[PDB]
Amino acid sequence: SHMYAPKLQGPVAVYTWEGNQVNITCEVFAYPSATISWFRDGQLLPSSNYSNIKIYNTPSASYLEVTPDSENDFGNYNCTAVNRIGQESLEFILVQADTPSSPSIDQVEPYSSTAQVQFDEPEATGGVPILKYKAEWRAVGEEVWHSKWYDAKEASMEGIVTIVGLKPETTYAVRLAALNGKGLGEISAASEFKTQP
Amino acid sequence: MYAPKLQGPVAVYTWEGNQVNITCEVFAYPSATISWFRDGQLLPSSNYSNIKIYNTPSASYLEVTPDSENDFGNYNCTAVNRIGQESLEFILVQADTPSSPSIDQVEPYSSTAQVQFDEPEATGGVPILKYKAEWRAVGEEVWHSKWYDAKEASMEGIVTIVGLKPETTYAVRLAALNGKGLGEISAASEFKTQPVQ
Repeated sequence: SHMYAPKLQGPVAVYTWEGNQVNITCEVFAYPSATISWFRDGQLLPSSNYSNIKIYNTPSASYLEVTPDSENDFGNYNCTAVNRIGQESLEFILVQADTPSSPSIDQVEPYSSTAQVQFDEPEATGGVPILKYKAEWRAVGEEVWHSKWYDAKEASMEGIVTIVGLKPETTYAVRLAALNGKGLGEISAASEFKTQP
Repeated sequence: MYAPKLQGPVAVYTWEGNQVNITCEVFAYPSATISWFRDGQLLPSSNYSNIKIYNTPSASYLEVTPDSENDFGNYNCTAVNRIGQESLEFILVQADTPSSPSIDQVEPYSSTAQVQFDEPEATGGVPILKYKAEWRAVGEEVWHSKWYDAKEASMEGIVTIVGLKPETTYAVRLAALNGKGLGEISAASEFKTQPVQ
């Protein structure tokens, strides 16, 4: 049967935030079967410098499970596979996610004691999924913000969050932020609207 | 706290008897539990010995070894935590062999020729492992052949054929091998070797 040097594939970049496990995928096709080693800065992993790492091997892929603790844990990692015929390496970048960019408020439609805030999702998730939205509102000329959190799926599927407990004939400012696993993102500018009588 | 959010490639490729992992990455707090389904059956099942589940903190992997055409198609990942539930569907695609390479040029010498080609437009979903070239003198019966690791063939998309006779017209054609098997043979390309002196 057909022998060949290992052929590797997997994503270019993998995103996470400090303290959060993520797996880097190294899929391998080789005959005869290959031995897979993971490297960073020339050393086999886990190493002294990169110690927050476990490897999960399966017949079709090796997974490097990395839990970054510091800035230095982000950067390039290498999967190398070796068999009788030769070797191949694939380089991955572990990227530090950002929090999301700001949602944009499109329109606010006030509905006695409530308001429907129509919004556009952040232009950038920061590399990991948006999990929730936070809305904050306050009557114009108050300092204290009221807030409510919304699941990101329900919110994004209609592009609306509904704000509640509003007083009639009152001008409010409302602003919106998106939360991903790393934390809360940039908060939108506040938009003003007035509730009905 | 939020209901689970799930991520992963929609389509996963393999051929009968070959294990592949379907990846379901999960973001949830509190931690979620992933369940897998195939044609309404909750896995693992005595009904499905060709399927193993490999869990890691950040992702569950369904290791499937298709034993028949009936094993391809949809698999569903679901995740549940205290807050809610999410599901993501995957398609396990049966890989094809590669489409045909295309021969662009042959640079002939006297007893050898360099054959330049474009790789198959479609790999069939699993990587190309090797190439097979075949060639035949215009008046002879046998197609001669040679195999090449795609690692070398793929560097320039050039392979060298050898054992040719001078001042002789040949056809050459090429096919690519992947894990599923040997793909479509290219259209033949005509060339003539240089004369002696």
